[PDB]
Amino acid sequence: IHRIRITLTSRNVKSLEKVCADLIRGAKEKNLKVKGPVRMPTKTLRITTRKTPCGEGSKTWDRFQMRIHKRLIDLHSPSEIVKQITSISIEPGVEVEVTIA
Amino acid sequence: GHQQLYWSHPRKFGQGSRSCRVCSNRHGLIRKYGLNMCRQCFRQYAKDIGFIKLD
Amino acid sequence: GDSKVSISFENYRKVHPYEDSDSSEDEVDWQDTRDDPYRPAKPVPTPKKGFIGKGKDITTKHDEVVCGRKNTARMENFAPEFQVGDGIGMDLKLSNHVFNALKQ
Amino acid sequence: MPKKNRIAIYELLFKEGVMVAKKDVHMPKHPELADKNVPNLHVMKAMQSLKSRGYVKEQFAWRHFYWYLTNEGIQYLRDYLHLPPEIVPATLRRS
Amino acid sequence: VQISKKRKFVADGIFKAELNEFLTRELAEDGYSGVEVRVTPTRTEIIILATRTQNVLGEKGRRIRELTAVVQKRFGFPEGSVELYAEKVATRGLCAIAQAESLRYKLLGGLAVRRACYGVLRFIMESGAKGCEVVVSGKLRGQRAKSMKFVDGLMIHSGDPVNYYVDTAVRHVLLRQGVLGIKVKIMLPWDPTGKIGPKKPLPDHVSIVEPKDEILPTTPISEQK
RNA sequence: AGUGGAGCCUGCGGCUUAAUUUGACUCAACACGGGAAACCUCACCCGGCCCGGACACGGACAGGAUUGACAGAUUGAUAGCUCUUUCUCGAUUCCGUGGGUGGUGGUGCAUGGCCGUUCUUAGUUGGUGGAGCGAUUUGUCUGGCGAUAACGAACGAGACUCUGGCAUGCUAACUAGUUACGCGACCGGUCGGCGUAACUUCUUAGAGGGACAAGUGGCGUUCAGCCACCCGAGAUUGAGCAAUAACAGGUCUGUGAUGCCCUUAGAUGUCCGGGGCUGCACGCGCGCUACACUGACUGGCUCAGCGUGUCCUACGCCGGCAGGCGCGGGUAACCCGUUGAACCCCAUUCGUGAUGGGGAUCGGGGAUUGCAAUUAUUCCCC
Ligand SMILES: [Zn+2]
Repeated sequence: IHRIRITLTSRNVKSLEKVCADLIRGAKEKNLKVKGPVRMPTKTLRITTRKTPCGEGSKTWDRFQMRIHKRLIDLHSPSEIVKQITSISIEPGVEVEVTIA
Repeated sequence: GHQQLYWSHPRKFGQGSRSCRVCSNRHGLIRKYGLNMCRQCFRQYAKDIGFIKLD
Repeated sequence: GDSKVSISFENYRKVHPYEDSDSSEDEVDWQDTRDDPYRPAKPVPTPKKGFIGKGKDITTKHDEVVCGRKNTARMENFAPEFQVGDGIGMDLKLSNHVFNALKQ
Repeated sequence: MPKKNRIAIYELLFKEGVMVAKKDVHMPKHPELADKNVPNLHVMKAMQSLKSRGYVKEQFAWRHFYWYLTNEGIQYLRDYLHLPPEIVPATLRRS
Repeated sequence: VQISKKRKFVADGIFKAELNEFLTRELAEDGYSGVEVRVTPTRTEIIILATRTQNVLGEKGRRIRELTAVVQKRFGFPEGSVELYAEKVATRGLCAIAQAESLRYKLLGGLAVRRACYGVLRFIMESGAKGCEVVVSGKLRGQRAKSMKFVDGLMIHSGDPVNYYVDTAVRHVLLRQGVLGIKVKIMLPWDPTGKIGPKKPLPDHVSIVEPKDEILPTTPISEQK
């Protein structure tokens, strides 16, 4: 059982990178060969609205920006350890996508 | 009218088949990233969704 | 008190294992209850004889405490440019000469 | 409007007490009323007639009517469908 | 088959918005504070933050069951995937979104605007806040629309700090003559460990430790230990 | 460097029109109302259809209250819209009375919210001390060191948050590569051509460092500062948020935010059909392309970044061209995409003239988009 991929993704790194170390730490305690957490580039969602509801003023614009930080962490193990590591370190606002082989 | 003529016209494209998902209005709609909100309604819920004004 | 730069007494603190000891976490809650002082009075009709009660504890129509409190409560319904403050939280007994000057 | 639709409304209201909408005269068939062919317009007007009569509680939220069962409105559908009182809705089943 | 993460995190934020709007619409006369969605693939657990948990539950838990059926039916996710839990807010005073609704309840209750506003102001000043403002504007006295303001404590108006210190809450009270807007901005404290405010210090406020007054040397002493 | 001068695109008025809806009129309206409107949008004009009158009362109603409908007349309409023709339907109603809804209907000079402006200003408020009975004053400071009954705060300004610049140090990388060694190809080399071992320099993104008037020397009531030089990546970029007090600034036309008024069934509610928003004598603007030799025409050589993507596309074939087909990838640093953009560079031709510059104005065919391109939607070529 090889090339199991875990995709941690959230909106800000202060909770993403917190649980990123909480998942790579369990594997080292369980003595598993794991790749480092690679940083798939932070995608920036950009929405520029008009500030007025009217069409009136100095034509001043908003700049709304949503950032999504993507991380990939690789482990090479049977898929039964994956659920017992990921299921305990549950954090709000951080979603854990997972593929097996 | 009867069912053949009451909605006889196809509302499948254009701004008449697109309304804000909150205020049902057909002007100033954003459909990038599948928001489907009004430009005045999105500014109310921008923080609640989690858009932050950085620059 | 409010200075931006501050001086810290972190050195002189001896021991503090229990920072959250249950002494200062008293849940102050009086707003939605009936312990709120800022509530309507549900007014009583004025007695025709001009006073309330018998014996020696007769609180009359012209009582200085009640009239002063009513003067402050009447002061609360002034124009918005008029600055009142929080005369209900502390007990005010505002007299008729003072209130009449203000009302004027 | 046909009585078949009006009866077809009143079943799903008794079991859970929740009926939803979208406010579209133009859209022809309501998802929750599967294989019964009741337009959402009839749902709107049948529960609006019950709103003025005090049997449902409205709460409009983002183009979606939310409908409820009043305490007195419990007995109203027990006379229409003649449901005997030993059958309880989902209001008082758990806990 | 799934939609892109760009269109997913957007559509998740629209989900957490409509639920909050609906809960505000229903429970504006309950003491409602907020939503806390915790997404678990077994069941999504939504915590209601309200100050009277008994009335939102209702008698025998009847209200929570009907509204969890509502949130089941509206969003289309399958049954047995929602778990609603009402919970008491830790401090009613510091949560200005809940507190800008209780003032609206008082203005609906027939109170004079100044009496209720000062009551709210003093309760949030006493609750542990470092400063606050309450602004009521509209038809206050006659047809001309004036304004009021109740300022006490300290406040900041510019910079990143504002984002995690004040809690701007704008509500509309619906009176017989018109509408009044209410703007409550409660400056939270620097409560570090505490869940009353954000640990992060204000970007400018600096604290200097007093010197541990060491022993002045008297005689060179060699002590073996 | 421009605009104003030319042609033209789009907003304004004036003018016609059944309508050429409307808001907005110095900066603080005029490519603004996310307003690039064929139907929708859409409110405006003409015509037609429906009730979607909730609810309560009175009357009618089962021996029917009604609904829907073939055929013909009419109709733009396989509009029972009305009549004839009489077929359906089982209280789901109908007529008046009250009274609720529905409005992109009227007041933004009745409101909220949001925004703009004064103002991106440089101010605003408190507390303590002293003078005065008091209004008030000092602070909130005369001077060109020195006086100095004053001292301290808070908001704003800065700080902050995001971004740009530096790290051959750290963290790691088959969804980015690099190095090496083999395989192959063509003349020790070039390969974006092929695979495993080295690594993070490049590419990514996290932490932490880095710059603080830094240093030195001249000029300055030698004061705040100025000039030169050095160390340096930098002696610093660009934003965001923005006080106190105000405008009778803009927005019922963003909302199921909204007080009253109006309309409420030959409807200001829907829906549908055709128009209009774009007309055209004329003035006002934002703007594109130009008036050419630093130019144009025709080849080759060419190097990005921000981003989008179920609609982005790769690839073969048919057609110059737009486009069709046939298959694949991509829900995404994996595929378009090594994003092989344009100005640019190198060769040819034109030579100061309304010229090949510059393309407006018009006639044709041809192809997609979509019920529908006539008031040319757009695109190709004469
Ligand atoms: Zn929007």
